[PDB]
Amino acid sequence: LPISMSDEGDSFLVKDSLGENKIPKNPSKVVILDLGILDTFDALKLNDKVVGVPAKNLPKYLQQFKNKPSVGGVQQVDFEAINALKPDLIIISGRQSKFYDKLKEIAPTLFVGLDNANFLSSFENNVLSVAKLYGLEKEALEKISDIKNEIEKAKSIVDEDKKALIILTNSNKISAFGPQSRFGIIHDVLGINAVDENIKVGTHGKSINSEFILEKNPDYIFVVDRNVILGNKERAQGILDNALVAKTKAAQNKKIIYLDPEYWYLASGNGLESLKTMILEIKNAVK
Ligand SMILES: O=C(N[C@@H](CO)C(=O)O)c1cccc(O)c1O
Ligand SMILES: O=C(N[C@@H](CO)C(=O)O)c1cccc(O)c1O
Ligand SMILES: [Fe+3]
Repeated sequence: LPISMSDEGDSFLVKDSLGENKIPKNPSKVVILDLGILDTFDALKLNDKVVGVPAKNLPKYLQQFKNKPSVGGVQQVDFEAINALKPDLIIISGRQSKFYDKLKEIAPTLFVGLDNANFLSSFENNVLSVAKLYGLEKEALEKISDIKNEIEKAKSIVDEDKKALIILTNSNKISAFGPQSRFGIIHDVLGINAVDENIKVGTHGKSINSEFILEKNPDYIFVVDRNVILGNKERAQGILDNALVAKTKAAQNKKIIYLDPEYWYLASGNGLESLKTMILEIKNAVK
């Protein structure tokens, strides 16, 4: 399940949860489909190694890669474009696991998935494995260290009594997420208590309504509005403007927090800088 690597010696033999690859050291033509690992290449000064990115889903904080060749979107993967580039490495996360075999035909394909049950250790493993390919472990370890310090700063101001609910909105549907989920970092790493520790659910969450939100009466509601990533004009603010949500402590104290979906939904948690931004976003909403 974690990435492991043996040096031998112009290359690494690399094993991860999807399979095995010989990856050359210092690859010079890397197609990156995980946006977080893309941010990490920037933080490690490896921008020139990147030859393909998913320009259809390129967020505001990664616009320094806007000039790179497109390999489509995180879901709409453009295989002909990837093949045309003749990359020496393709890096993917969970969203492209269904395309593994076709990708691995083109070139070695490294899986940098984030484990929702073990976010930090998978994050470190992902970043260090990538850094190892380039002999950059020292630099990566220093930046991981900074992230851990940001985590400690954020934890330090968390109000132990208060509780949060995490929701996703899509069209007019609300779904809920708790510990060990795709947004679990809020509870599992930053220490914010859940209104319901037992939601323990999947990729697009547990169906709920406003009645459920009032019943839980969260002090904080963290909202990931998926409509923004695609078709509005529906917006979480609209969905949540009703008398049930309005009675809630979160609504009353203006602690309905609209998290930037270009980080939370697109899931750039592998990024040495984007993960920091996400941590500060949570810290600043609760401090
Ligand atoms: O198309 C997507 N998901 C399908 C399942 O909800 C859908 O039909 O919208 C989709 C698009 C961009 C990003 C995603 O994570 C995603 O799941
Ligand atoms: O593969 C995913 N979802 C599929 C729904 O079955 C999809 O491709 O839409 C998927 C995986 C991680 C994160 C996602 O947002 C996501 O949509
Ligand atoms: Fe999705």
